[PDB]
Amino acid sequence: DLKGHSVREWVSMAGPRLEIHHRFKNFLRTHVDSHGHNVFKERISDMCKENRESLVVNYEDLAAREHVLAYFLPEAPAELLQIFDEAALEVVLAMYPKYDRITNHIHVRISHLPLVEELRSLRQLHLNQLIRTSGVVTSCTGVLPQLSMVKYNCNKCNFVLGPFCQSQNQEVKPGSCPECQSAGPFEVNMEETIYQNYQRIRIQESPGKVAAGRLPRSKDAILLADLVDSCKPGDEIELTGIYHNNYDGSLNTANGFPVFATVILANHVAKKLTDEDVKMITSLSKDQQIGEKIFASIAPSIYGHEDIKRGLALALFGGEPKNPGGKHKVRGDINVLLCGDPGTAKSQFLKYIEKVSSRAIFTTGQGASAVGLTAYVQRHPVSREWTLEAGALVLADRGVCLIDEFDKMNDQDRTSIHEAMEQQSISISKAGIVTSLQARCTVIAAANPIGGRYDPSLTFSENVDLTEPIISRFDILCVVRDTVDPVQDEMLARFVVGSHVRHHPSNKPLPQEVLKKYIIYAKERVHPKLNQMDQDKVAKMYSDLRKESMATGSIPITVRHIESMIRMAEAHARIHLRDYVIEDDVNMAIRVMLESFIDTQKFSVMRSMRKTFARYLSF
DNA sequence: AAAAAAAAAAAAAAAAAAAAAAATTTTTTTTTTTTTTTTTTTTT
DNA sequence: AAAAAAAAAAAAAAAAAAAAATTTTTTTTTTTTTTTTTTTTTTT
Ligand SMILES: Nc1ncnc2c1ncn2[C@@H]1O[C@H](COP(=O)(O)OP(=O)(O)OP(=O)(O)O)[C@@H](O)[C@H]1O
Ligand SMILES: [Mg+2]
Ligand SMILES: [Zn+2]
Repeated sequence: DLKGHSVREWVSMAGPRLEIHHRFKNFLRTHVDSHGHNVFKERISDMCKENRESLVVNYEDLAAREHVLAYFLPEAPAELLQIFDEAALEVVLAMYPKYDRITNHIHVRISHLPLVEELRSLRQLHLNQLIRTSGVVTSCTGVLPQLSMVKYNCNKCNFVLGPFCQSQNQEVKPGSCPECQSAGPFEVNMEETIYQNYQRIRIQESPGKVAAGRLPRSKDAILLADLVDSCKPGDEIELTGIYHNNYDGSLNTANGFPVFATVILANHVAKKLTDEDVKMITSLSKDQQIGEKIFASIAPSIYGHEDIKRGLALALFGGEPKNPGGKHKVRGDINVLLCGDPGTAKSQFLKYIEKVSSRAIFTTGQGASAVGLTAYVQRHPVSREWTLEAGALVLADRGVCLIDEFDKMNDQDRTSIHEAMEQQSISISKAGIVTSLQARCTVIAAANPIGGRYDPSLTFSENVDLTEPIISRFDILCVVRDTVDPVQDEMLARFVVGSHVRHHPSNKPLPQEVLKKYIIYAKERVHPKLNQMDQDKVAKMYSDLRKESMATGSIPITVRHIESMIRMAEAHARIHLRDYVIEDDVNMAIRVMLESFIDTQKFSVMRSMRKTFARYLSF
């Protein structure tokens, strides 16, 4: 019921405390379901099955069945939340009385609060009220331990001053010891205390929602005991919490308006491997067109460059790493370099790889890089803790670093990427950190040739500004020429304009994550083995290719290329999800490796090799 | 050989950690001085 | 034999003495960061 006094004082009175606690118990037990299920029974069943420590309830259901509580909720949320903690504790103990050891506490979260305010507009009129809001996490410190029921050693006599509850507002302070009667220098008993997880995030208004002439505004937020690490930086998150002012934040200091900071005790944060995967992946792997389906599922937002779609497929699935003895580093990573004249989807390719492949990061030879190739240690600014920011490769240790504009990286990045793909370990020796972080990168890269146009007369090495050892070890070199042509340009223009009209704001092969599950399955679980290839055929293949390449200015095919051939064979076997490499796979790996080698070779020699080796490129 | 560009050095400014600096009378006890009362010893 | 002086013991009151007692804030220091100058190094 209602009276002249305020809502908060009302709900503070004991009579209505029992009233609303009874009402919460009542609808917890009785609000069966939309369609007669008693959903609270099943929710509590799962809650205690995992020991989640936290229930969540829908505000629409709350208000619809019992509306007085819903109206009271934003007015004096703290008191209602405490009582619902107690009532939920009662009902969960009723369902499972064995729960008593489990945390002695249940939190309750409220979802779908109808009235969302915007971080631009949170005024005095929302203090001490439960609001709903949206934003992006700009920072999120680590999980810290907070006092929740603290016991103090009176260090005059070592009496254990009993467990004081710790509100978020002001630090608890014992008056005196019940034994020796001193307000002594008390100090926390580290053990008998039962702490509580504390994490501090900072959300800000999303640029997609910020207005024209503006700076997005940022509100702090505190996560406690179950929601810590429920959201990482850059996550678009809805936040529901008690917008809050009265803790100790106030500019009572000199030189300041009497102006208060604010926080949000977050009461609900909402962001915005498997089984049967073997079944689906193997069932489609039966099809045996799966190689071309993968080749046509890789990079659908690009036209042409089928050679590079295939090549990046082989780079994505990789080979296998081996070490005969503890003496020979032979690698499973297939490194790729697109070299292309401008405006030919190099960065488009790279961003597709970043989107699709797990443990992918992006980096640029220029200084605009999100993540850097070098490794450095400093005090990271948004956290101000002294990190070892290990570079881009190490951060992409398993999967892919993607080096866009590979042809302009500063000489330090040249040194670092060379030493990465050569050693496969990045050797840091800056402050006192003389270590070697292993970097099993699978580098993809893009490079614009000299003069902004590919020059078929000169060779690849001398018309791209990447020095010989760097250009060598890349398992695939691909050339991208923007050759003017009627039908090609017609097709490209029609595709682009179709995308544009489709992407007007009025209109608002295998799927990509299907391919991603395929990627991890065939990258870790499946290791095709090789005793089933015409060893003599490939040995004579190297013989014939190098024998033709014997000439001046004709740096020949070598063992680098023959091991790259085996890597590509394994990769195609992986791609076929087989457990044994087959002559078909060996033929395809031969085809792609030889295509890469001839197109590396300049025009006249390219035509000689193409004419005399068309039998393999025929397949 | 001199000009342009880049890298490193020098110097000022800021943020946090941890060691220093400052404030700071009132109530209870209990010994000592004084008085008082009952008794015994001595004198009229 | 009665009166009285003295003795010891008991009590009240005033002066002196006894005892009790962590917390908050400020400042130096260290350490990085940033700007701008100077220096050095690469180019035509
Ligand atoms: N084959 C293609 N299919 C689709 N879009 C393409 C293709 N070739 C070029 N484009 C378009 O060209 C534009 C430039 O693409 P991209 O970012 O890859 O440039 P680039 O050639 O790598 O240039 P740069 O050297 O400046 O990085 C993008 O709009 C991309 O869509
Ligand atoms: Mg590009
Ligand atoms: Zn004590």
